[PDB]
Amino acid sequence: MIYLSRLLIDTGGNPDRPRPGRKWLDNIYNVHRRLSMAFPSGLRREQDPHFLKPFSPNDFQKTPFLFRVDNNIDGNDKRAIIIVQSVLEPDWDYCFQNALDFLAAPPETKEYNPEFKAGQLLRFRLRVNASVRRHIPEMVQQDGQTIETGKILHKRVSLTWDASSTPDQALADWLAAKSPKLGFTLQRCELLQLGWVYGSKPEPKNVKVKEQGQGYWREHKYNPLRFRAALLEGVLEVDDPKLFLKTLSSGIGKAKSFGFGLLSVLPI
Amino acid sequence: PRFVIRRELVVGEDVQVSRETGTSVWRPKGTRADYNNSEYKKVRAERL
Repeated sequence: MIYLSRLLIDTGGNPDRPRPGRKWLDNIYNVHRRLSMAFPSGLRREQDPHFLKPFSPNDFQKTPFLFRVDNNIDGNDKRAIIIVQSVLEPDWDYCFQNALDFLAAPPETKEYNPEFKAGQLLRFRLRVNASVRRHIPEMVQQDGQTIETGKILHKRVSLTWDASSTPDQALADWLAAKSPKLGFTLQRCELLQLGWVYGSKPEPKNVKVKEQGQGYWREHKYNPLRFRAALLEGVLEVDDPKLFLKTLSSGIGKAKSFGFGLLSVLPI
Repeated sequence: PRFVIRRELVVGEDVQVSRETGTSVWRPKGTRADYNNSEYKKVRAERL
């Protein structure tokens, strides 16, 4: 089965007070990690039920989940919504048992068994990673004069349109170039919000050999993480059954570990 | 019975004065670890 969840964050009120939940959302590595401890090891939940031990990546089960973050829900209060889709049952009472100030409402979970027929009108919302891998020459220095070096870089850059086409048309072309393999066809697709996402990540680096030996002394060094994001909403029609279900809970684009593929489907 | 005389010796010219060669007071250990020492920053970084 498929499991969907919702988390609510205030993100508002008095700006003069500490707001740890508001601070948690500025980094996407932290958001992904915080969703990632929501699944302990059969042994871990018997070892520390209080979640008061050092966190290591190896004592938690591995599952390729997908998530998206949304905003602007009114009702005289501001809210931030995290929607998590996974193939195992999340344990929301273990991830946030010492972090209740993050959220303005207790978490909720429900089952999801979506069964469809071919040729069905469906409403979808998706934020896509607009990236293309390209060949780039190497520019260095730029100390008032550009120095060229013959190395050609294979790097992942954003998709680029020309000067005479709208971004929505090029994004729709990029999505309809891919929709035959996933199992769907477009009729309409408009661009809502396009932008960048920054993240920072700890990475260990060696410094000095221990005098007593057995390892190093080490120091954390932090590496940037830049991605392109474009949020899209539209109406699609199904072309294959086990193929649309092959599209769901697997992803459509790249960077899925950092919340870049999630299909939210409504039968219109 | 025996015969006894008395003599005197002024210090500083034919007998020297040795140093203390030790510690008298005991006192407890050192609290107040310094937070600008290099070993502290190295251990803090490794623990992080």
